[PDB]
Amino acid sequence: DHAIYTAMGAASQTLNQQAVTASNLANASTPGFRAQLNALRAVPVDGLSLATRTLVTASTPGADMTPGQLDYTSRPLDVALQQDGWLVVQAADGAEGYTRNGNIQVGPTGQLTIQGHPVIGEGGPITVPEGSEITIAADGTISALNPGDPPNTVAPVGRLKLVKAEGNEVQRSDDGLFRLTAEAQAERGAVLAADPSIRIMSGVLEGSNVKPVEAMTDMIANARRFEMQMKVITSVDENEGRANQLLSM
Amino acid sequence: DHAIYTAMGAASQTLNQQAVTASNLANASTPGFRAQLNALRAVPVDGLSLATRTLVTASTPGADMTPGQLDYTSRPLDVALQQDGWLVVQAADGAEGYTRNGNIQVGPTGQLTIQGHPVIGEGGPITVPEGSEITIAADGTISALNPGDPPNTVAPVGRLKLVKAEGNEVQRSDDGLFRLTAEAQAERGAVLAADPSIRIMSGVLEGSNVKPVEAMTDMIANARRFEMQMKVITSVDENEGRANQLLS
Amino acid sequence: IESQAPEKLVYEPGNPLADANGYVKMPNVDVVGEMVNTMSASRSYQANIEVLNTVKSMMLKTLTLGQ
Amino acid sequence: ISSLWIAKTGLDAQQTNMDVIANNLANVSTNGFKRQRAVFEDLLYQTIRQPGAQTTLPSGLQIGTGVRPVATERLHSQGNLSQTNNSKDVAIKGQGFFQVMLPDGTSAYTRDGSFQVDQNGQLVTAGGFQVQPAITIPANALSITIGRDGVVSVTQQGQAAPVQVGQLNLTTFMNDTGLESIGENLYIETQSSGAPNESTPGLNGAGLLYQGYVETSNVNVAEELVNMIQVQRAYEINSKAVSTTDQMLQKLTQL
Amino acid sequence: GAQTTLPSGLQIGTGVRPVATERLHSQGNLSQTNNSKDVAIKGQGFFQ
Amino acid sequence: MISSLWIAKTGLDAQQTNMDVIANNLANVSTNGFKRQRAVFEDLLYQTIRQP
Amino acid sequence: PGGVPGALSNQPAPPN
Repeated sequence: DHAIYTAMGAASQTLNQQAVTASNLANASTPGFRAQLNALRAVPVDGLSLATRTLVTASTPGADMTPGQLDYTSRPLDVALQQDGWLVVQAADGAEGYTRNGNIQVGPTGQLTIQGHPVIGEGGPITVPEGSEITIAADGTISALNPGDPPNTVAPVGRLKLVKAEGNEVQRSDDGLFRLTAEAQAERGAVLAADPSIRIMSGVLEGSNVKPVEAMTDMIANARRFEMQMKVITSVDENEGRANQLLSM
Repeated sequence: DHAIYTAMGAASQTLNQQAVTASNLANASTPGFRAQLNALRAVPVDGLSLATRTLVTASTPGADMTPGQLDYTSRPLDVALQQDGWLVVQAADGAEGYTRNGNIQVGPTGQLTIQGHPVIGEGGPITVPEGSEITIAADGTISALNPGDPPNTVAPVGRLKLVKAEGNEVQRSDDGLFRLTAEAQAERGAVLAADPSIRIMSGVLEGSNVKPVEAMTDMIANARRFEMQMKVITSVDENEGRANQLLS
Repeated sequence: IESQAPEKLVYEPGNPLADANGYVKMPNVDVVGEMVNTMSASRSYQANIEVLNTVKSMMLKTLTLGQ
Repeated sequence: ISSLWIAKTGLDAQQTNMDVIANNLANVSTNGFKRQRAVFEDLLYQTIRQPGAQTTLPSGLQIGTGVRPVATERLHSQGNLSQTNNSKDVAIKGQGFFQVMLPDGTSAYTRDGSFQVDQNGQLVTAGGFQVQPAITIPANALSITIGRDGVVSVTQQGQAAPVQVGQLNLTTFMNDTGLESIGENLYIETQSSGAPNESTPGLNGAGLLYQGYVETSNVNVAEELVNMIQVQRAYEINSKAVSTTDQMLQKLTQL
Repeated sequence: GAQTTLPSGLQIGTGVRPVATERLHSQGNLSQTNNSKDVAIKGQGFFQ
Repeated sequence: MISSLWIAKTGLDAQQTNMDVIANNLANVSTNGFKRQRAVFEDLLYQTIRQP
Repeated sequence: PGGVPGALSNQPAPPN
């Protein structure tokens, strides 16, 4: 009878896992997207005898940090980072978040934002003189020229805070930004120091890293795994009827 | 014995939702159309002991005010409004109605109509001189030039009444025209004055705004939900049979 | 009791029920779990009915003891 | 089901990105059109079970909720110049906007440099809207010259010295990305790109004026086709995802 | 009902019908046929 | 409903009008005192999506 | 006071 609670579980989690893959497919054009990885874990039920029932639960072990797409938009603010490199922004809850989105937007005040979250320099959030052409160098240095002024007056205003972190050291937060994990925070501190070896390319924008072949194969496997769970559920339901009829007379 | 009625309510309201979606899809070519939204509300039955029964009721919460795609037709009388803007016509029952259909037609007597409903201007319904060539400006102004006359003698005749109203202030009537809700009527008055901030484009007709993706997803969801409700009905139908036939 | 699983969130900023962030809360009902619950409840119902019938038959036969 | 609800968000977002692509392609012949670019963001990630207490794999389940477009942005990247011997057409060299007056009385800002003198002088746009700061051209004009610094000089008969008319002032904003596109080749100051700064061309960052040239559309063509191909393939992938969840539920419901 | 929440109320449509098909009276182009019997109209007028 | 079709239709119509104007300009090279025509294409109204 | 049995009295009725 309780076999139905095994297969049904794999029927439920297959949906949950699908709800991951579909999400990855919904953000195929999202700038600076790190695809969520999905994996099924077999949790055994230990009890009194003949260890025989082993349920399955669908978990997401981090995300995929393989670099995303690389299109060339002739925009001096679009920036792309080298592999295992992150841009630093100020999160919604006054915290520190890391991202791969390089679509920096200059607010009317001249304060730089990425997705509405102001970008962070060595002096905190980076501000720029109002209405000035901005060019970002290959190491995060930012140069501002007031239009009409001669180019000899090009002066640097700040530097982007670029950090280095592997896929195991970072955890995706519910607002879409990555933060240091507990383990990584244990040895690297709450605030990541700037890495001077990170190289940043201006004038290109990094896309998503969702792989279509992996997603399509996973969806096919999910469908053809559910069907089997539905067959086992039907078999157990059919079996229970007789057993119930056994109780007569 | 009463879970069958819960499942039957779910299946019937799924049929109603499917009917709404099919009616929306049938008007994919209707000029200036607003799709009807659908939502399943849950009604919890309030008895004394365990409210373990909650039923489903289909609902249509207003309509969709997202503009559709403008077809450019080289005709001066087909007009398209700004986003969240409405043309005013005199309704079927001598009342006022609002619409997006900018397909303004003229009659032999010269009066402007939309779907046969005369259009309402500042001074009442707008009437154009018989058999004149008509141009509509970008703010509702209407100019009329008699055929075979110098274009210099063209002169404005009236101004269309263009209003601004959101989905919360607008409810669809049974004749296809949109009207003010009572809560919006209490605040903005019985009749809406002309809004001068709305720009109107002449020579472009607004189509329907039904989204095929949402419609197809809704149809798939309706089918699957109906199958699940039928399974629940079948499961309840066997148990009651056995129970009575045996415990007698 | 209301299940404590987190409510699902759908991004419909035009919905009146959407909060400041634009997320509408939708129920956390698991379809597979509910289907399996219905099936298992039906089977338990039938088993209990069979038990009750057998017990009633046993007392009917007990009513004719010694005869 | 979560899958159908999300995949629907994905499909709708790719249709937006195609609508943006189609709008960019339809405006190839528009004068002074800035290309549109659509950026998307993932919605709130739902945490059902927190990561476990740690050689092995972590133990969490954070399924996302879909995707949503944030803000389609225009690249005020300068375009190219096309020669039209019409003396009334002027093109901007740099970041700047002409100020025009809407019929409601509020000021709009445009970059299309095609102007015409109407029946009462006054340089107006092709739609007839008046082009502040008002430029009246006399009927005795033999040639109209719009200078580098926006000086409008008019030559007449029996007058060796050209009679001027006025200054064409350009409006400069501090975030040109932020203006609200009204539609009819007009931008308005949103909460962003506020404080419109009037300036005579050539100083305070205002661009120069070229008489007889019109700035062509910024839109690059190959980028649009590549984006269209990617949008179509992502749409097909999301359709295949919708197909999978439907079949899965068809087998569950046909239990 | 009498009115936060969503305005409850089941209102179901019926379908779509064609009302009338209209012709666009815009001046077409002229083609040259040297036949002297053929005439084209510049404006809104019909031969009776 | 489809949308991207009704935008590309306007694109095609604009290009057709441009080609008609170009053909008229080319056909009238031999006319005495003819003035070239240039068609000005310029976009329609933008729809604005709420951003909570 | 009885009433109509079945479908009519088991579907959510109008408020008034």
